[PDB]
Amino acid sequence: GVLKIVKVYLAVKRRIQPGDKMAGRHGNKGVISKINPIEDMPYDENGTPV
Amino acid sequence: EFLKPRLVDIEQVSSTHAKVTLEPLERGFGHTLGNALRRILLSSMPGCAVTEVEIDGVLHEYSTKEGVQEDILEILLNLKGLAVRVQGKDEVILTLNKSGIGPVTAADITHDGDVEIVKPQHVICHLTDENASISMRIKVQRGRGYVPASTRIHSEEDERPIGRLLVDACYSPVERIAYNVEAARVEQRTDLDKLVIEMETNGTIDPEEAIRRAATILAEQLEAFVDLEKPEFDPILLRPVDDLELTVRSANCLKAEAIHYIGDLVQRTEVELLKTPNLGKKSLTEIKDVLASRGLSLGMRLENWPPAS
Amino acid sequence: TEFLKPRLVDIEQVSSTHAKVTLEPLERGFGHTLGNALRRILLSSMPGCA
Amino acid sequence: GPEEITADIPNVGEAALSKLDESGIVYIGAEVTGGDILVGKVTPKGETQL
Amino acid sequence: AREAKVLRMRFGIDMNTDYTLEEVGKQFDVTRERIRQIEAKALRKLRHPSRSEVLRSFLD
Repeated sequence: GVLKIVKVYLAVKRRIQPGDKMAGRHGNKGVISKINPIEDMPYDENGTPV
Repeated sequence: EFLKPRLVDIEQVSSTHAKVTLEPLERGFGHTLGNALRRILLSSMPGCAVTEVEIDGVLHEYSTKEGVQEDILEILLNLKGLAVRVQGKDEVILTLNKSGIGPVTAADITHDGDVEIVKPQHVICHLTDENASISMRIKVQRGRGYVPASTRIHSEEDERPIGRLLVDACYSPVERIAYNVEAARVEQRTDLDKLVIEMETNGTIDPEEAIRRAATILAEQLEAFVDLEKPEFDPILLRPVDDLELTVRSANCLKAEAIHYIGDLVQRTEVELLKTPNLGKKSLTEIKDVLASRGLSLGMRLENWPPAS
Repeated sequence: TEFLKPRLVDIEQVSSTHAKVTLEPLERGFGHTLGNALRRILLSSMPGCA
Repeated sequence: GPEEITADIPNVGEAALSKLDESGIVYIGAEVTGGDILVGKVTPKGETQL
Repeated sequence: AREAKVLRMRFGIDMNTDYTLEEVGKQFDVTRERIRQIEAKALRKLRHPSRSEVLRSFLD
């Protein structure tokens, strides 16, 4: 029944957003809740944020 | 009753970072400022990051250029980190050309009056074959904050240059800002403190400029702080004339005749049009057909075009 | 690259000596820097006699 | 009837048809979003009986 | 009122079938070419927007 087919290939680039599942190798799952500005990140005395 | 502070020796250490200091600091104000400045320092500052890059034979960022070992995506990624600085221009397009086997650094671009390459050794990509050549249009603009390529397309409006690969905006001089208030004993005062703000940078901004504009915005925000249903005509009439999808010839005549919106067009008359330059019977025939197709015609009089805001 | 200053500022003040004021919109991150600092001065340094 | 991949599609402006070649297939490399026409397709339905 | 009847007549609006334009002339005692004209002005009258803003929003 099919005369012709057109397959289009899209490359979607997704970055990261609240709701994604993330986990370490230790069985600690987690789902990113908020995406924080660099300003509110806890930083050490040297000033390098976490 | 209070003491105002001011700067003192600003000690550059490397081309990247430096340590500025602020003496005249009263009791506890070292914190009141130091964090508030870090806040405005890390975020909102002026910066110039590469944005749109159109290259030679490359259709999209996912392809591979024959003769170069960097995937296009990777070359785009390298550019986001090219630090540059301009002076009197808010966007400039730099032309990079090079060929032959070897590293293509960031100094190989073509210099402009405002072009300052702060990292001439910065690697754009390698080149793997004797005759293999890469030409590229690199569009750098200046701005504030983080504008990812995603939000970049809303406006659109003929971004058709399929060859133009957008990249994400890195705009920011500041890398890392840290402040420490050590007690500064000025020869006479009870106890006053100092401020050692050690910052870190991509080399496109000087310490005094930053720390000045930082406090600039700060008080500028305190400014405010310190004190305390009837559409008439058819909406289609305010759509631009470009929405008619006329012939190249026909479209240019209307812009040339001061006819920019559909509302302007429906007023003009058949008689007038053959008298306007370049339009004959052939051109006019096209126009009458497209208008009937959207329920319009020529020469309708509106006693109130347009209203009223 | 011009900046953002806010608009509409409702002051709902309970009795006289008490007040709660809202000021919006700010640029992301600014509410906290403006807010905290204004808090530091008000608390730890203010002219007055008791 | 047979379905056509032709690029002549009822009720669409040229801006839609922009991203398409003459044939009805999106060009390689065109950046797209939701709603964009990847492939023009039209199937015969006769006598609409409006 | 005649423009409404003529258009409801010329189309099936709230009526069985629709009527050939000759039938309408006989119904109106004013006949033939005359009627076709009224139809035009009626469509013409709904075409230029005051009228037009609402019915255009139906297509796509």
